[PDB]
Amino acid sequence: SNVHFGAGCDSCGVYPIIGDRYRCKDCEIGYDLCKDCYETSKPGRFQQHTPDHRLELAR
Ligand SMILES: [Zn+2]
Ligand SMILES: [Zn+2]
Repeated sequence: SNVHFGAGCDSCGVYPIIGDRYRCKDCEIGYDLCKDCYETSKPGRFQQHTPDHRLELAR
């Protein structure tokens, strides 16, 4: 299993993210989503992270 030690999902709060992790390119603090949240975010927006922000798979 792919376990992203150190990273939690800023939509649902799962920590660590297991499986795919999407990491915000624009976000300083940092902003991460799990696969389930990324394939539906949320209140998932606030702060520094706007819907204008793009995320990419963490590799
Ligand atoms: Zn999530
Ligand atoms: Zn962001």
